[PDB]
Amino acid sequence: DINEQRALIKSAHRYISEKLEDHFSSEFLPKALVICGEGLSGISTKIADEPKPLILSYSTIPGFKGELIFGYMNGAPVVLMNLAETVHPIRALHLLGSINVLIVTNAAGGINASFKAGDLMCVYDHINFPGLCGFHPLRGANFDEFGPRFLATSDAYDLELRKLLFSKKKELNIERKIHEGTYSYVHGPTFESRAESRFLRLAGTDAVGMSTVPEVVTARHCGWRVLALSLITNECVVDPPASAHAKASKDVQELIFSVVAEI
Amino acid sequence: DINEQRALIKSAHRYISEKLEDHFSSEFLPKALVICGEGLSGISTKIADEPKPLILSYSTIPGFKGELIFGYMNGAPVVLMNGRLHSYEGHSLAETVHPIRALHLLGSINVLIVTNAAGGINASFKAGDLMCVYDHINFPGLCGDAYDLELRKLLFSKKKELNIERKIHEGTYSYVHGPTFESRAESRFLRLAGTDAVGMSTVPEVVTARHCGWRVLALSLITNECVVDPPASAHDENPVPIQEGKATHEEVLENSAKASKDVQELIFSVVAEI
Amino acid sequence: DINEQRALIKSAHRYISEKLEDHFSSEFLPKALVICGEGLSGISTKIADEPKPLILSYSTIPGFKSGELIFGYMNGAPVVLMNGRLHSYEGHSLAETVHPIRALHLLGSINVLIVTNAAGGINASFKAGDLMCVYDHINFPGLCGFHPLRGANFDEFGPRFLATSDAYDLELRKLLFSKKKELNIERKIHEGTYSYVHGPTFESRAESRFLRLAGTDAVGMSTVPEVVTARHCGWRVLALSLITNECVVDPPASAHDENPVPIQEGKATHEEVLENSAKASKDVQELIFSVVAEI
Ligand SMILES: Nc1nc2c(CN3C[C@H](CO)[C@@H](O)C3)c[nH]c2c(=O)[nH]1
Ligand SMILES: Nc1nc2c(CN3C[C@H](CO)[C@@H](O)C3)c[nH]c2c(=O)[nH]1
Repeated sequence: DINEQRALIKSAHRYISEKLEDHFSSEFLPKALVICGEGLSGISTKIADEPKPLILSYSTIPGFKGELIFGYMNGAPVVLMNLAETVHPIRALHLLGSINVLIVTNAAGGINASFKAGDLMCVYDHINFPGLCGFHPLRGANFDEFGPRFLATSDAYDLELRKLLFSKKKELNIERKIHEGTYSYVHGPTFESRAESRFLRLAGTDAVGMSTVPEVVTARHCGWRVLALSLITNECVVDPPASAHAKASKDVQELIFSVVAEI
Repeated sequence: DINEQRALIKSAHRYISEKLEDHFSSEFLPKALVICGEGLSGISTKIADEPKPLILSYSTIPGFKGELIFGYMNGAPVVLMNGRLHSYEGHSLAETVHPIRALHLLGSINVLIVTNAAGGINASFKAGDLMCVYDHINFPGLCGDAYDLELRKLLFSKKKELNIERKIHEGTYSYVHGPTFESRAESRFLRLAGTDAVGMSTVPEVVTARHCGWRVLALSLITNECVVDPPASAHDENPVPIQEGKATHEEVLENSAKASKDVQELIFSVVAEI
Repeated sequence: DINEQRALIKSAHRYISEKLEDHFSSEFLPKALVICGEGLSGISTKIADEPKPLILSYSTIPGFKSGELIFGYMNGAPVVLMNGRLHSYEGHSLAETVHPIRALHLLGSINVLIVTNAAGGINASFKAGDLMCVYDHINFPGLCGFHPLRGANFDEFGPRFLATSDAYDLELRKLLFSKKKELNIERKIHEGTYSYVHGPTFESRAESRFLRLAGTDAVGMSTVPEVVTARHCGWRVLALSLITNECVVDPPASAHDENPVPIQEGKATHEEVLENSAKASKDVQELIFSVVAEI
């Protein structure tokens, strides 16, 4: 089972390595992988027209099940992504020997009382609720060539990358609020109850969603640095029920566009 | 797979719709489904003996893994689900909610009335109280407006009109997988999470009923107070035995049966104004 | 499937029952199952060389998914040792990880489970090197559907619905502290609540903070599914955790911190767990050696 998993990752890398060589005149060794969140696929527009970026549909990459975009962004070579199957790409791209940072954005509901729709949250910690229970990207035989059997997550979110994100906001004069908080991963509907939202808040949750965390864990297992940004799309209602008696994408675009330059 | 799953739902509806036409001279279009939990099978007697009710066994209905009772209750056409399926039995969440989807294809049901036993997490609850659910926590669903306010006002008005002295709390129901009863720390955790009562059922049916567009009224029978005190320490010279006050299935059964009569009358009054 | 599980259970029992009769001139009726954590394999040394102990590899036992069962006498008492355990993060089902308990139960002699593990310290007063006698647990994955009793009930072993507020026998814990005093062991043995999480990641800061407010004193990746299964069989349970590290719970350094603490500082490692488990192993082996003689 892991053997077929291994070959599918090698097959996917073999394909991507070949197309890169055939496409780019210079050896394209991307320093970053950018996971464009829900409604943040415009980031591909900030890719440079010269050299001509390479676009690979997932349909043509072995093992994959969406497109991969290999180009330059503010001068830096990057990859764009527009449970072991959702993290098969990170392992495949890792075999290029060049990526050392994952930048992942997402939409997230606000659980911290001080958050409002439109605010941003720079993720500096997470709660992987399915991972605690048995829905884990690392469950099963360990990929020894990639990382250790037991991986620490208390160092998941690189401090220097977050300090860089905040400097690029002040430089870009972006007024939008950006917080620093914990992101809770639930495999549960945004249709969370008010009691569920309340439990999450007291559980130590600042923003909540259904993404990012499995990719963060897989990247950290591969040794990459991780920078994670959340767009607070709504404020989760946490009050008890009645008793019977589109602009922020631009800011996220420019913030990343600046950050990738100094990676 | 969803296609072969959709065929079973359609197959179940075709079966049930066929039997209703054969059995009832007049068209039978039930307005509410009543899922009877632990010890609420006495509601079957509140079904009018005329017109003669139709009884369908699960083994005979396609897709079902207990019996369906179709009849009139306080003048209203209803379906009784005698015997529910539980996730702790190994079944998938889809199998446990397939009956709701099959019955939804009749186009007439618009209310789910569901009861179940529950352990009391709210410290002021006692065995014998009921809890009108107005919110829930779906623990298996997450880490792995739903309760119609007017039906809740209807329930309390029917308690006052029937002069039922039994307490009826309003609070949050926590759905956990079971089949273990909670350890002391788990209950203390559920309490600080905002739990009022905890059970091993109901929330999947509620979520499926809301998906079908049904109004939902959920009533929890508090059969026991969850043990929350830390256990006896090995340094205690006068320790409370760790077995003291432990939950049992027998306690759940007995306390459910004692509250059945009040619950049956409460539902009997509710369906008439549904 | 339960019928497939039963045949597997009876098949493993018939296998073990046979090799017990061929090997031991006397009838070998073990009274306790000892599950040895990682780094606690030294307990196999306290098994007497006479009568000759029997060793069955998991590879040969049907159902058992290198790990081995050691059948012998410890402090004169007949015991069975689970040298190495199965973990859910390896890809096994909880039913597979606790299948050995069911098979051994069919010998009709074991009424005590002694289970050891390593654990990170969530209780802030804990330190690496301390022991924690378990007197309660939090089975959060069980609350969320990952439960060893999920599926059709083994009606020949125990009830469909099982209380866990009485999971950790009181006399067995008093006996453990009695043996600590009797042996002049100076190591700290706390009493507290163990929390089972799936792994294989070590906890994030926020995850550990969630465990603390939830009532956790020590967090590990094993034990509870075996304890639940042993209780379902009607066994008494003594569980001993080894505090191998102090979970990092402080929030990570903020971007606005002028003098930030390195986020890697204090990070848990597997080397740290193995090495601290190895240092406290002798005390643990001798505690268990004394206890098995009085169950
Ligand atoms: N989790 C939980 N459920 C219940 C229930 C609900 N049902 C009680 C019945 C027998 O245990 C199962 O169908 C679950 C009553 N008391 C409790 C309790 O203390 N805890
Ligand atoms: N979850 C968790 N488990 C452990 C354990 C128990 N196991 C011991 C082994 C060492 O990495 C892993 O399987 C975890 C020791 N320390 C910790 C900790 O901090 N956390």
